[PDB]
Amino acid sequence: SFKAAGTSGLILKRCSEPERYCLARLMADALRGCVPAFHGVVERDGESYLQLQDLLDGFDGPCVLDCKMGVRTYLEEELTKARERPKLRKDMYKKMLAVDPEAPTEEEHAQRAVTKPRYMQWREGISSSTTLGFRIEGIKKADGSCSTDFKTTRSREQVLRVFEEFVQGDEEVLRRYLNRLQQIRDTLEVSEFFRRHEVIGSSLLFVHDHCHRAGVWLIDFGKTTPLPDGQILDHRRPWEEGNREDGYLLGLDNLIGILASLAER
Ligand SMILES: O=P(O)(O)O[C@H]1[C@H](O)[C@@H](OP(=O)(O)O)[C@H](OP(=O)(O)O)[C@@H](OP(=O)(O)O)[C@H]1O
Ligand SMILES: Nc1ncnc2c1ncn2[C@@H]1O[C@H](COP(=O)(O)OP(=O)(O)O)[C@@H](O)[C@H]1O
Ligand SMILES: [Mn+2]
Repeated sequence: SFKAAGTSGLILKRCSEPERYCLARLMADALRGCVPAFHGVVERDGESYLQLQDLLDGFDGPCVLDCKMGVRTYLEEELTKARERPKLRKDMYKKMLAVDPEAPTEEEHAQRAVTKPRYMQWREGISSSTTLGFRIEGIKKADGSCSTDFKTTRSREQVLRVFEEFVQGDEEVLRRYLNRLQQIRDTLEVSEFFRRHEVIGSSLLFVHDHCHRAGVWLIDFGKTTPLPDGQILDHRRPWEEGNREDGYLLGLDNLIGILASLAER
């Protein structure tokens, strides 16, 4: 979804309505500093783009880790959609045989295809999302090396070992990350945006360099949606269809915990 901007320090992202609505709101919220600066929409190839701060500007050869936050990674309306009018996905099927050949049902196999919520619930359960409320999605590196090979990274200790490898023994980065996550947690807990929105499919982006510069920002507000009038979430309690709960803060709590653990090793 990304394209280079004509201005130093910025990046363009393909405009989507929910995300655009979210960024505008966030620029006036307690979370303003916890997300990339949003500077408006622009037109390029007859196409609209979010004009964003490039979070990597300011770092020297940045290392990047994307952590998808939440116990739930799809909207409830996708559950409704799958029950009234399912669109079978043959792609979402072939991976399941790869990760776990006994995972698809006898019927899914005959279909060679799976619904969206089903595929997503299974991803949640073989990774750490269901149990810890986040998961690692990818790492991008200063050495050029990228990896998304984290589909079965699930246990507390597997997660810890990915971060241990990502920070490469830099106590100052790790310290800075933890200070940033504590301050983000504090912000989320008083944010008016956060208590009025179900935050699904967003990530915390960790960015550090060999100069010990470290930052974290929330990104990807494409599936982040306002709750019905005057309704709010606690972002910790289990999701049950109907309640719209995302377990975002369960995730954050556990992530902080794992980092604090790592720092004491
Ligand atoms: O990560 P894998 O296991 O491949 O599954 C992907 C991701 O969950 C996507 O989220 P993200 O883009 O954050 O990676 C999701 O996009 P949505 O944001 O549209 O839910 C895709 O759904 P489809 O777009 O329906 O394929 C789904 O196929
Ligand atoms: N504002 C930003 N500045 C620099 N890099 C970004 C920024 N936002 C996202 N990225 C990079 O691009 C990746 C995907 O961003 P994301 O918002 O999840 O887009 P999408 O849902 O279209 O994949 C991130 O994991 C990160 O590596
Ligand atoms: Mn994404």
